[PDB]
Amino acid sequence: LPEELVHAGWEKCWSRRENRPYYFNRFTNQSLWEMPVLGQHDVISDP
Repeated sequence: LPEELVHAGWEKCWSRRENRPYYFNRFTNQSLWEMPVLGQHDVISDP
């Protein structure tokens, strides 16, 4: 998890119920199981 993910609030942790590590967005309380993504892709914006 590079500063890119840590910026959004993502944080790797060990879920006891799942008995393994994963990802938890402390910002949206999200709970994934594999490194998430970010705006690293293209920028589809026309402000």
